[PDB]
Amino acid sequence: MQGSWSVLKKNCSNFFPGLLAFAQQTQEAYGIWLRIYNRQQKYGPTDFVEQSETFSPDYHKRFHSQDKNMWVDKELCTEVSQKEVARLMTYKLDMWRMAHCAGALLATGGYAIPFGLFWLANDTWVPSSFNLTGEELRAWREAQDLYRYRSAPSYLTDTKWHFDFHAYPWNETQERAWDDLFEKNDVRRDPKVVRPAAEMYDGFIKFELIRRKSLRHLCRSMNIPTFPMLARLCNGTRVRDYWNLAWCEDYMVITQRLHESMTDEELYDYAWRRYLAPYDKNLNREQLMERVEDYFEFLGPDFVAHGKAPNLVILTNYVLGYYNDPAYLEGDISELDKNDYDHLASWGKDAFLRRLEFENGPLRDQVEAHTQRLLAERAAIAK
Amino acid sequence: DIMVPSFVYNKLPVIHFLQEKRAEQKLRRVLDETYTEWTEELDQAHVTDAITRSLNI
Amino acid sequence: MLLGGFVPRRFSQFNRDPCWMFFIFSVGFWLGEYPAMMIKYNARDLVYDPHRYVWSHHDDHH
Amino acid sequence: VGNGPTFSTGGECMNTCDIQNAFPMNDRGVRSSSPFQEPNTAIYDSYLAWTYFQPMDVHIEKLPAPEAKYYQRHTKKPWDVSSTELTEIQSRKKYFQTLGYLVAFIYLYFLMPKEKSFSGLSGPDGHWIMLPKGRPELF
Amino acid sequence: WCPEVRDRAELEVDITGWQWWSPLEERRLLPVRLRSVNEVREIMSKTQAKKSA
Amino acid sequence: VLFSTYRSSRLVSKEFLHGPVMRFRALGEYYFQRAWNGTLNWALPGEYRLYAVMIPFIYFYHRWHNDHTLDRDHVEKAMIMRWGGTLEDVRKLSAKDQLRVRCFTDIEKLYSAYGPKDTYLQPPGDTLPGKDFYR
Amino acid sequence: YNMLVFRDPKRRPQLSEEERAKVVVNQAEWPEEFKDFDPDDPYKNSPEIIKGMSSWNLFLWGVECAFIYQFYELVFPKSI
Amino acid sequence: VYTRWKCDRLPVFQLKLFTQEYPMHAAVGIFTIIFLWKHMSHCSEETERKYGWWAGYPYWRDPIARRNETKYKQMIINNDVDITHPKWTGCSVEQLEELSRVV
Ligand SMILES: CCCCCCCCCCCCCCCCCC(=O)OC[C@H](COP(=O)([O-])OCC(O)COP(=O)([O-])OC[C@@H](COC(=O)CCCCCCCCCCCCCCCCC)OC(=O)CCCCCCCCCCCCCCCCC)OC(=O)CCCCCCCCCCCCCCCCC
Ligand SMILES: CCCCCCCCCCCCCCCCCC(=O)OC[C@H](COP(=O)([O-])OCC(O)COP(=O)([O-])OC[C@@H](COC(=O)CCCCCCCCCCCCCCCCC)OC(=O)CCCCCCCCCCCCCCCCC)OC(=O)CCCCCCCCCCCCCCCCC
Ligand SMILES: CCCCCCCCCCCCCCCCCC(=O)OC[C@H](COP(=O)([O-])OCC(O)COP(=O)([O-])OC[C@@H](COC(=O)CCCCCCCCCCCCCCCCC)OC(=O)CCCCCCCCCCCCCCCCC)OC(=O)CCCCCCCCCCCCCCCCC
Ligand SMILES: CCCCCCCCCCCCCCCCCC(=O)OC[C@H](COP(=O)([O-])OCC(O)COP(=O)([O-])OC[C@@H](COC(=O)CCCCCCCCCCCCCCCCC)OC(=O)CCCCCCCCCCCCCCCCC)OC(=O)CCCCCCCCCCCCCCCCC
Ligand SMILES: CCCCCCCCCCCCCCCCCC(=O)OC[C@H](COP(=O)([O-])OCC(O)COP(=O)([O-])OC[C@@H](COC(=O)CCCCCCCCCCCCCCCCC)OC(=O)CCCCCCCCCCCCCCCCC)OC(=O)CCCCCCCCCCCCCCCCC
Ligand SMILES: CCCCCCCCCCCCCCCCCC(=O)OC[C@H](COP(=O)([O-])OCC[N+](C)(C)C)OC(=O)CCCCCCCCCCCCCCCCC
Ligand SMILES: CCCCCCCC/C=C/CCCCCCCC(=O)OC[C@H](COP(=O)(O)OCCN)OC(=O)CCCCCCC/C=C/CCCCCCCC
Ligand SMILES: CCCCCCCCCCCCO[C@@H]1O[C@H](CO)[C@@H](O[C@H]2O[C@H](CO)[C@@H](O)[C@H](O)[C@H]2O)[C@H](O)[C@H]1O
Repeated sequence: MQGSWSVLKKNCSNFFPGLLAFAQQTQEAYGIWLRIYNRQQKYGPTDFVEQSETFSPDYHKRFHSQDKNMWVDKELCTEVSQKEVARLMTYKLDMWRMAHCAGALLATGGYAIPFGLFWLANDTWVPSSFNLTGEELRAWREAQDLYRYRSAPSYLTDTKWHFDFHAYPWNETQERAWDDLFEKNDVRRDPKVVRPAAEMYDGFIKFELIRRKSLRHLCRSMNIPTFPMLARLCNGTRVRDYWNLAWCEDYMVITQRLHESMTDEELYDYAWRRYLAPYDKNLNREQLMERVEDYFEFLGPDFVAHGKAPNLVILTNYVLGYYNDPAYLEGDISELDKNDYDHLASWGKDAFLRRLEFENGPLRDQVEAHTQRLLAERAAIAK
Repeated sequence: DIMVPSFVYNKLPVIHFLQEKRAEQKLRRVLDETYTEWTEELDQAHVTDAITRSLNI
Repeated sequence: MLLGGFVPRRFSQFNRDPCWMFFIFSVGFWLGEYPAMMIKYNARDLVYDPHRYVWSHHDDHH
Repeated sequence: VGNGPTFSTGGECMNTCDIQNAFPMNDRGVRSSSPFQEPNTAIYDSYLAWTYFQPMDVHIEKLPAPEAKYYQRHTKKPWDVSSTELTEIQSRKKYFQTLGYLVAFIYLYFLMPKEKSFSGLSGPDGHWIMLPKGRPELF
Repeated sequence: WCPEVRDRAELEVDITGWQWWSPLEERRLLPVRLRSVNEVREIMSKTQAKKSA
Repeated sequence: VLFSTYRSSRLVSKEFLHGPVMRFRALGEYYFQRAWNGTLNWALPGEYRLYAVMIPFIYFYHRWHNDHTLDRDHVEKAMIMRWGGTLEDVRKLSAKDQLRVRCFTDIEKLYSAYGPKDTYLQPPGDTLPGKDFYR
Repeated sequence: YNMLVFRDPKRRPQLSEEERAKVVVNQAEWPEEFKDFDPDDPYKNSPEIIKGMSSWNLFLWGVECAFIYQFYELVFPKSI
Repeated sequence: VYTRWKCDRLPVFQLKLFTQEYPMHAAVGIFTIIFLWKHMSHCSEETERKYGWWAGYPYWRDPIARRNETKYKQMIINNDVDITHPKWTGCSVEQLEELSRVV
């Protein structure tokens, strides 16, 4: 979304109340995260707590491993509720953006003020706390959805093009899953058909081998600030933490069937944090429930059985596929009755163009026959 | 202005061909899933036979 | 890449396309400048500069 | 028929290119120069072979106009710029750039004198800049 | 008027996908074609047998 | 907020200077947008007429620049050094004398390394002025 | 044929001998520019761009331009 | 859909290209530019005379001397420099007057 004066006024008016609300949310989220971190350190697996090293097979660069460095706390409901987890995730996003802004301010002293003016003129990178009314929150959500639309297609195309150019599926079912994975949101994708793509891509690329450019595109699509990007293991850590929290909340909801009892707005927010339900689509409860059930089905029974989610890259592609709107087409079909090269009519045809028209026109067969006969006669005379 | 446009232009034909093939594949899958369901219903001769028995004939 | 275009069969056809007309004009300039140089620089009345031994580029660059 | 161009080929022969399958083949066995179907496609043999398509007046059974609902997609975004609009913008920009470059070329190759001439009749001999001013303590 | 092709090409190029040939995807999709009536009959018979069993 | 980062933010109307732009594009497209105009890395086109037209024009303007701007400096230096060492001394001569001197310079250029060396080496016993004539 | 390095393109035949032999040639329908068409000289009857302007005339024009370029200073010399 | 080359304006695309596509090359280029302007941005008067002129240095007017004369006149006039100061001359003003009367 582009900046505007109205949004600038809105953010300037709500700047200090927004900061105060952000501080209160910071205290609350610090408490929640302290609880979660204590539980992880106490009951977490040895590899997860010790931060086991997983190196790539080509350049031996360490990155988070989905199996080892990600752990689902099935018993987190005792200490932390679902709403607390959602609050923590939202605060994590807001805190990331605020931390980047504060780092810029500290680095550049008082020279960041005009850049701050640019920042407050757009809702893309402002915290949710700056919105004090429903309309402001709706506009902020619209800006976030616009950024997601802007970013996701690049990530999807990167993944699909790299895989298709450097590899092909093994069997027909994998082919169908791969083809249906990257369909536009206007059609409904069956998670059962699409799931094998996860194993296929695990064969191709895991979350531990994700490239830095693809990571940048993903972070753009997740409304995660990317500047300064730095090494790939920082925003990678952010992504891992966010999706670990999301998986814990998803396990809690699936086990306790909270989504059925979840209200309409809370359900919409829950889907939105999973990048499943844009607000501009004006989805009803039926569609939200369908998408959430499809997401749970894609996670698969193994998620509940052992807390193991499918490949994170494929999961991100699948969820972001809802932001891959059909390519725009505006204009009545009658426009196809016009002509594009009328301005050349005055130039006419030169000798070469006339020759080409004569040779390849409706008389082409006659000219070909005459030419071939003449050439044959000349060749016979030569011999 | 020059390079990216040229490579996009070079890409266009293959992508068009692949998308046409994909649409044909979708139509083929739609057609292949169609089966006529011939149902079997209880023959009325048995019903007539039961009626006769109920009459004590 | 030299794939196609109008190609006159002989000299007389160079007037069948404006581009080749300009080309033949340029060729005429090119080839006719040489006889002009022959006439001008081998003329009977042409005289070497008397002061040619006063200075030369050879002493300057040396 | 008109003199307008067609889908670009790049001076390539589609019967031997690495993506030949993407080009439909007509009855005569000549692959098209474009994804469209071409009945009168031909091949010319210069130093290298190249495919050509000659536009012609041909009638095609035109399916009736559908409804706007089934082909229009109103997913346009503020950042989105259509190919036609882009072509217009680039045409105008390149026209102005061409005029500017023409003026520059004329000035450079017919009016601009070369610096540091032996006779001093044309061009500058150079001069100093950034000289101190109003700083007596500097000396 | 063929927006899908345009978008895919532009995105592929913008993500460093300069190459214009996709042999693997073509190999996966080259032999695709609408089936004949007899093939449809055979497929329907197969489906009916599967459903019955 | 001050300036847009998107090219979609137009500064003019779509019909601004439409006609001249269409004429310019017609000039550009007529010879270039053809199947046989296959470029080699955008620099070498396939149309013969493009070569036939552009090579002579390039040579003509380059030669005009070289003759009227570059070699003129050497010619003027020769005239000045050989006829007083000052511009006024040369201007003291007539136009015909300057023409003679410049044509002799052209002769020297044409001879280069493949010609007689008496044009710059004074044979012993020659009566013409030497290098110290003006010193 | 060739003019220096520029070679005249030639259309590849598309019809087989059997089909070709069945083709009836009617030059009456052909344009006047291309009648008795010869692959070795297809532009023999092509019209001139300017009526009465021969190739030799343009060649002589260029030669005259060269002569002017080389001889003008001889007749109208200018001082330094 | 969004693409950097088609949607963004030229300066924005330039910054993106040289920051997230070819940043190392830009850094090396800046390093080399700094080196060139720090070690290869000077030309002595003798070097200019030898090679700095197309046809050769015109000693008959010595434009370098005129250029330096203009430079020094401008500096003296603008900065109000007393060129008769003993440090410039190495002798007192009275000695300078005595020399002027002598010669
Ligand atoms: C205006 C300010 C100007 C600032 C200038 C200063 C420089 C810039 C500042 C910082 C800029 C911000 C961005 C920095 C990069 C961020 C990288 C990143 O994303 O890291 C994530 C990463 C976090 O990810 P993680 O998963 O937690 O851990 C990484 C994984 O292990 C990763 O796992 P892995 O699988 O990748 O494991 C490999 C990993 C393992 O490494 C690590 O990641 C571990 C951390 C680094 C350890 C480095 C020290 C190693 C031991 C050194 C021993 C030296 C002994 C010498 C004894 C001498 C005795 C005489 O990498 C390595 O192996 C690399 C080792 C380093 C090799 C160094 C080679 C240098 C060659 C020199 C050639 C010659 C030079 C010229 C000649 C000199 C001599 C004359 O961060 C870190 O690990 C540490 C980040 C540290 C950032 C830099 C801090 C800068 C502090 C500056 C203070 C001074 C300021 C001066 C100001 C002056 C006035 C203006
Ligand atoms: C005055 C001197 C200034 C020096 C120059 C500075 C120049 C600017 C550079 C940037 C400096 C920092 C700017 C503020 C950032 C805000 C604090 C923060 O870390 O936020 C958390 C957050 C952590 O991100 P993350 O990815 O979630 O962390 C993953 C970890 O696994 C997270 O671990 P976890 O998963 O277990 O979760 C823990 C989480 C759990 O907690 C929570 O969730 C609760 C929330 C806690 C964080 C709240 C942050 C709030 C931020 C907004 C503040 C208000 C802004 C208001 C603005 C308007 C004001 C009018 O709690 C944390 O966030 C703790 C993080 C670790 C502490 C880092 C701070 C270390 C420095 C401070 C101590 C310095 C001592 C000096 C001693 C001197 C002795 C001589 O920070 C960021 O978003 C990262 C910074 C983004 C900008 C990076 C820019 C490049 C930096 C390069 C630095 C290279 C070295 C320096 C030399 C530079 C030369 C070129
Ligand atoms: C009070 C407030 C509260 C307190 C403070 C709180 C903290 C605030 C600070 C933190 C805020 C963070 C968030 C900021 C968000 C907004 C950022 C932004 O700018 O967005 C674009 C923003 C518009 O954003 P938007 O419309 O909302 O669209 C956002 C979209 O989402 C589009 O989004 P996008 O992602 O597509 O856009 C991103 C775009 C952002 O960039 C841009 O969009 C470009 C912006 C500039 C465009 C300028 C175009 C016009 C040029 C005009 C030229 C002059 C014309 C003639 C003037 C004549 C005057 C007489 O690209 C980048 O991100 C590129 C990043 C490049 C990083 C460069 C790093 C360099 C590192 C160097 C290498 C080091 C290596 C290591 C070496 C180590 C050695 C040891 O741009 C503008 O508004 C344009 C402003 C133009 C101003 C006028 C022209 C310049 C005037 C200069 C005056 C100089 C005066 C002094 C002269 C002295 C001479 C001696
Ligand atoms: C046709 C001609 C047109 C005109 C052309 C003009 C001529 C240009 C010629 C050259 C152009 C190419 C130059 C390339 C250089 C090499 C770049 C390179 O190697 O980068 C590697 C690498 C590439 O960056 P990346 O993170 O991988 O991704 C870059 C993408 O653009 C990230 O993209 P993304 O999509 O992933 O993220 C988008 C979004 C994502 O959103 C976010 O990230 C959220 C918002 C983040 C806000 C910023 C957070 C910063 C946190 C602290 C960073 C560390 C600070 C270190 C300490 C301070 C050092 C100064 O981020 C933004 O929107 C960024 C907004 C930044 C706006 C400012 C851009 C520059 C405009 C000019 C302003 C300055 C003018 C000074 C000169 C005039 C003075 C009168 O750079 C870095 O790692 C970034 C380090 C940044 C350090 C701070 C800047 C150091 C440079 C000196 C600053 C001097 C400030 C002076 C202030 C005023 C004094 C009077
Ligand atoms: C308000 C501006 C900002 C003010 C300051 C702000 C605060 C500080 C900022 C950061 C300072 C960094 C300090 C040094 C860090 C380490 C590097 C180092 O060793 O530096 C050596 C030296 C600095 O000296 P120093 O170490 O501070 O100590 C003094 C020593 O005593 C000297 O000892 P030395 O032996 O090294 O001395 C030799 C010479 C050494 O000087 C050099 O070698 C000069 C090198 C210049 C590098 C420029 C980098 C950017 C290039 C971009 C790409 C250009 C492509 C090619 C384009 C060609 C056609 C234009 O030193 C100098 O005299 C330094 C003068 C530097 C003047 C900088 C002027 C930049 C003009 C850029 C024009 C761009 C035109 C684009 C037009 C496009 C239109 C469409 O050079 C530099 O640092 C060069 C980079 C300076 C960057 C400044 C910040 C960005 C630019 C702001 C001004 C923009 C003006 C635009 C005008 C447009 C007109 C149309
Ligand atoms: C007729 C004679 C002909 C001679 C010809 C000789 C060959 C000439 C070839 C020229 C063309 C090819 C050039 C190739 C490139 C060469 C590059 C090169 O050598 O550059 C070296 C030079 C060295 O610079 P320097 O010469 O100023 O070195 C300073 C050293 N002291 C102070 C001891 C004198 O690089 C530069 O000039 C650029 C310096 C600025 C940019 C780098 C800054 C960061 C430095 C980091 C380390 C130190 C700081 C601490 C860390 C950072 C903290 C923030
Ligand atoms: C930000 C300024 C705050 C203070 C108020 C200054 C007002 C000065 C008087 C201005 C009168 C003329 C205004 C004409 C309309 C200007 C519109 C404009 O700014 O558009 C920017 C437009 C580019 O737009 P895009 O990026 O393509 O897309 C825009 C949509 N996002 O820029 C232009 O075309 C240049 C227009 C320049 C207009 C003059 C601006 C003068 C600003 C001076 C500020 C300094 C203070 C002046 C005080 C004056 C006191 C009498
Ligand atoms: C400038 C620096 C800013 C830093 C900002 C971040 C600070 C974060 C502080 C977190 C403190 C957590 O507090 C710490 O938790 C761990 C894990 O439960 C406890 O750890 C305890 O239980 C674990 C798990 O059984 C044991 O492995 C450990 O031996 C034992 O000490 C510590 O006893 C406690 O001190």
